[PDB]
This record gives sequence, structure tokens and C-alpha cells, in this order.
Amino acid sequence: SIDVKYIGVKSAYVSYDVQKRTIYLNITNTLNITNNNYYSVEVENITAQVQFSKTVIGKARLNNITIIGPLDMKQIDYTVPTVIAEEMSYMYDFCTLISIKVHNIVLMMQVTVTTTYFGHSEQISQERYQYVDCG
Amino acid sequence: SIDVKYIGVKSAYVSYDVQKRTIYLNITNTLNITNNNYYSVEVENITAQVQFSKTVIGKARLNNITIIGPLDMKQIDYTVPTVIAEEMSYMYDFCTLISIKVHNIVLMMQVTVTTTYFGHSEQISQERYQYVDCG
Amino acid sequence: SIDVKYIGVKSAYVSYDVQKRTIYLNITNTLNITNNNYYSVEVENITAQVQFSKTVIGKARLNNITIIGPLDMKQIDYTVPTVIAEEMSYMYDFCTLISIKVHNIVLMMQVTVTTTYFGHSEQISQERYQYVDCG
Ligand SMILES: *[C@@H]1O[C@H](CO)[C@@H](O)[C@H](O)[C@H]1NC(C)=O
Ligand SMILES: *[C@@H]1O[C@H](CO)[C@@H](O)[C@H](O)[C@H]1NC(C)=O
Ligand SMILES: *[C@@H]1O[C@H](CO)[C@@H](O)[C@H](O)[C@H]1NC(C)=O
Ligand SMILES: *[C@@H]1O[C@H](CO)[C@@H](O)[C@H](O)[C@H]1NC(C)=O
Ligand SMILES: *[C@@H]1O[C@H](CO)[C@@H](O)[C@H](O)[C@H]1NC(C)=O
Ligand SMILES: *[C@@H]1O[C@H](CO)[C@@H](O)[C@H](O)[C@H]1NC(C)=O
Ligand SMILES: *[C@@H]1O[C@H](CO)[C@@H](O)[C@H](O)[C@H]1NC(C)=O
Ligand SMILES: *[C@@H]1O[C@H](CO)[C@@H](O)[C@H](O)[C@H]1NC(C)=O
Ligand SMILES: *[C@@H]1O[C@H](CO)[C@@H](O)[C@H](O)[C@H]1NC(C)=O
Ligand SMILES: *[C@@H]1O[C@H](CO)[C@@H](O)[C@H](O)[C@H]1NC(C)=O
Ligand SMILES: *[C@@H]1O[C@H](CO)[C@@H](O)[C@H](O)[C@H]1NC(C)=O
Ligand SMILES: *[C@@H]1O[C@H](CO)[C@@H](O)[C@H](O)[C@H]1NC(C)=O
Repeated sequence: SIDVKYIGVKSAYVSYDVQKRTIYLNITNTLNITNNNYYSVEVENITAQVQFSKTVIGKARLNNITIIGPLDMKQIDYTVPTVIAEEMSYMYDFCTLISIKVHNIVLMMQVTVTTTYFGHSEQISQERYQYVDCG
Repeated sequence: SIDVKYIGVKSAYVSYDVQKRTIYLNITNTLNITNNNYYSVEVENITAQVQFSKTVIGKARLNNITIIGPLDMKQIDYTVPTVIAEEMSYMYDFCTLISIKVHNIVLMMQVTVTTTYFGHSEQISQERYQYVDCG
Repeated sequence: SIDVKYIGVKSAYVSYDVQKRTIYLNITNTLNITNNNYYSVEVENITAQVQFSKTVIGKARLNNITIIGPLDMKQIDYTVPTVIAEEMSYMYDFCTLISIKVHNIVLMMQVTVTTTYFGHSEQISQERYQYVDCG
């Protein structure tokens, strides 16, 4: 990337800013901007790019071959009992939460077994997480 | 990318901004912008790009071959009992939640077994997560 | 990257900023900006790039072959009993949470078994985590 910005509230290239209880009297503003942005970005010049994959087997014997790629999800148990009894009680559960593995962002890129590539790979993430607000 | 912006509330290239209880009297504004943006971005020049995949087998013997790619989802148990009894109670569940793996964003890109590629791969994510607001 | 910015509240290339209880009287502003930005960024010049993968087997004997890539998820147990009884009680659970492995951002890039590549790989993350706010 070139210019990544995280902004709290306000972005202003020029900000003539006024707020509460202000006497804005007798002001003279003269402003000139000559803004130039010039970009020559990610330019590629290749005369020759060769990509070659070759597998050769000559009368061989193969047995018990197992190939498993990344992210091998197997045989998991989740158990969350919630056994609640009462005897003459006043229950006040205002903001109570039960969350099993809640996901927000899952960006999977280049997850394979055999891979050959040429070039550029780029991932950008912005957010404002707030999980819980209870008053 | 070139220009990624996360903005809190306001973006303004020029902001003549006024708010509450303001006496905006006798103001003279003169403003000139000469804004130039020039882009030559991701330009490719290739004379020769070769992509070649070859598999050759000569009278070989193959047995018990298993190939499994990424993301192998198998044999999972989720158990969330919720056993609730009462005896003479006042229940007040105002903002109570039970969530099993709630997903927001799942961006899968290039998830295979065998892969060959040339070029550019790009992912951009913005959001404003707030899960729960209870008053 | 070139310019990564984390901003608290406000970003302003020029900020003529006024707030509460201000007497802005008799002000004369003269402002000139000649702003030039020149970028020649990630430019590649390759005459020859060769990528070659070759596997050759000559009448060999293969058995009990197991290949497993990264992220091998197997055989996990989670058990979170919640056994609650009462006898004549006043329950006040205002902001109480139970979270098992809640995920926000999972960026997976280049997770394979065999990999060959040429180029640029880039990941950018901004956020404002706040998990819980209870008043
Ligand atoms: C604002 O400017 C004018 C002209 O220059 C002047 O007559 C006036 O008195 C000024 N205002 C104040 C409050 O001085
Ligand atoms: C910008 O405008 C002001 C206004 O008078 C002038 O004096 C200045 O020469 C200008 N500059 C350019 C680069 O145009
Ligand atoms: C790519 O094009 C030609 C071929 O090599 C080269 O002369 C030129 O300078 C390159 N372009 C850039 C922007 O570098
Ligand atoms: C491995 O080979 C033996 C006998 O050759 C067979 O019993 C077994 O099932 C094989 N393994 C798998 C995972 O199939
Ligand atoms: C605003 O400007 C005019 C002309 O310059 C002037 O007559 C007037 O008095 C000014 N206002 C104030 C409040 O001074
Ligand atoms: C912009 O406008 C102002 C207004 O008077 C002028 O003085 C200045 O020369 C101008 N600049 C350009 C670059 O046009
Ligand atoms: C691509 O086109 C020709 C062929 O190589 C080259 O001369 C030129 O400079 C390249 N273009 C750019 C924008 O670099
Ligand atoms: C592996 O081979 C054995 C005997 O050759 C067979 O019993 C078994 O089922 C094979 N494995 C699989 C996964 O089929
Ligand atoms: C503001 O400027 C004008 C002209 O220069 C002047 O007459 C006036 O008295 C000034 N204001 C104050 C409060 O002095
Ligand atoms: C910018 O504007 C001011 C306004 O008078 C002028 O004096 C100065 O020469 C200008 N500079 C350029 C580079 O345009
Ligand atoms: C790439 O293009 C030609 C070929 O080598 C070279 O002369 C030129 O200087 C390069 N471009 C840049 C921007 O370096
Ligand atoms: C390894 O080989 C033995 C006998 O050759 C077989 O019993 C066993 O199942 C093999 N292992 C696997 C994981 O298949």
C-alpha cells in the first residue's frame, strides 16, 4: 500500500472549524492550494517468465499414500451444560451472554496443498470492534 | 492499494464548519484549489509467460491413494444443555444471549489442492462491529 | 507500505481550529500551500524468471506415507459446566459474560504444504478494540 489512514473522528485537508458559543466577527480568509499527486506504482516489466511443473513416475509401486493439507479439522467436543434450579429467588439477568467462538473476520488466502505463483498479495483490514455495551 | 481511509465521522477536503450558538458576522472567504491526481498503477508488460503442467505415469502400480485439501471438517459435537427449573421465582432476563459461532465475514480466496497462477490478489475489509447494545 | 497513520481523533493538513467560548474578532489569514507528492513505488524489471518443479521416481516402492500440512486440528475437548442452585436468594447478574474463544480477525495467507512464489506479500490491520462496557 501507499497511504493507510485510521481516523478518530475527522479528516480534513483544510479545516476552518468553529463550535459552541463563538463570536466569529471580522475575519478575512485567503487560501490557495496547488496540490499535485503523481503515482507510478506497481509497474512490472518481464521479458520471460516460465512456470513449469512436472511429475514423472516409472513403473513404481505406491501404497498407503495420504496427503492432507492445512486446516485439518477433526474430532472435537464442546459441552456447555447450564443446569439451573431455584427455590424462592428473584432472578435479575440484565446483560448476560453465552458465546461459543463467534467470528468477525476470517480472510483465507492461499490455502492449498501445492502452490506456484508470481505476483502480489495484499490484505487490508480496518474496523471498530466494540463487543458489548449494557447500561 | 493506494489510499485506504478509515474515517471517524467526517471527511472534508475543505471544511468551512460552524455549529451551535455562533455569530458568523463579517467574514470574507477567497479560496482556490488546483488539485491534480495522476495515476499509472498496476501496468504489466510481458513478452512471454509460459504455464506448463505435466504428469506422466509409466505402467506403475498405485493403491491406497488419498488426497484431501485444506479445510477438512470432520466429526465434531456441540452440546449446550439448558435445563431450568423454578420454584416460586421472579425471572427477569432482560438482554441475555446464547450464540454458537455466529459469523460476520468469511472471505475465502485461493483454497484448492493444486494451484498455479500469475497476477495480483487483493482483499479489503472495513466495518464497524458492535455486537450488543442493551439499555 | 509508505505512510501508515493511526489517528486519535483528528487529522488535518491545516487546521484553523476554534471551540467553546471564543471571541474570534479581527483576524486576517493568508495561506498558500504548494504540495507535491511524487511516487515511483514497487516497480519491477526482470528479463528472465524461471520457476521449475520436477519430481522423478524410478520403479521405487513406497508405503506408509503420510503428509500433513500446518494447522493440524485434532481431538480437543471443552467442558464448561454451569451448575447453579439457590435457596432463597436475590440474584443480580448485571454484566456477566461467558465467552469461549471469540475471534475478531483471522488473516491466513500462504498456508500450504509445498509452495514456490516470487513477489510481494503485505498485510495491514487497524482497529479499536473495546471488549466490554457496562455502566
Ligand atoms: C470590521 O471591519 C470593518 C471594516 O474594516 C470595520 O468598519 C468594523 O469596525 C470591524 N468590526 C469591528 C467589530 O471592529
Ligand atoms: C495562490 O493564490 C494567491 C492569492 O493571491 C496568490 O497570491 C498566489 O500567487 C497563488 N499561488 C499559486 C501557485 O497559484
Ligand atoms: C517498462 O517498459 C520498458 C521496457 O523495459 C522500460 O524501458 C520502461 O522504463 C519500463 N517502465 C517503467 C515505468 O519503468
Ligand atoms: C496401510 O497399509 C495397511 C496394510 O498394508 C492397511 O491395513 C492400512 O489400512 C493402511 N492405512 C490406511 C490409512 O489405509
Ligand atoms: C461589516 O463590514 C461592513 C463593510 O466593511 C462594515 O460597514 C460593518 O460595520 C461590518 N460589521 C461590523 C459588525 O463591524
Ligand atoms: C487562484 O485564485 C486566486 C484568487 O484571486 C488567484 O489569486 C490565484 O492566482 C489562483 N491560482 C491559480 C493557480 O489559479
Ligand atoms: C509497456 O509498453 C512498452 C513495451 O515494453 C514500454 O516501452 C512501456 O514503457 C511500458 N509502459 C509503461 C507504462 O511502463
Ligand atoms: C489401504 O489398503 C488396505 C489393504 O490394501 C485396505 O484394507 C484399506 O481399506 C486401504 N485404506 C483405505 C483408506 O481404503
Ligand atoms: C478591526 O479592524 C478594523 C480595521 O482595521 C478596525 O477599525 C477595528 O477597530 C478592529 N476591531 C477592533 C476590536 O479593534
Ligand atoms: C503563495 O501565495 C502567497 C500569497 O501572497 C504569495 O506571496 C506566494 O508567493 C505564493 N507562493 C507560491 C509558491 O505560489
Ligand atoms: C525498468 O525499465 C528499463 C528496463 O531495465 C530500465 O531502463 C528502467 O530504468 C526501469 N524503470 C525504473 C522506473 O527503474
Ligand atoms: C503402517 O504400516 C503397517 C504395516 O505395514 C500398517 O499396519 C499401518 O496401518 C500403517 N500405518 C498407517 C498410518 O496406515
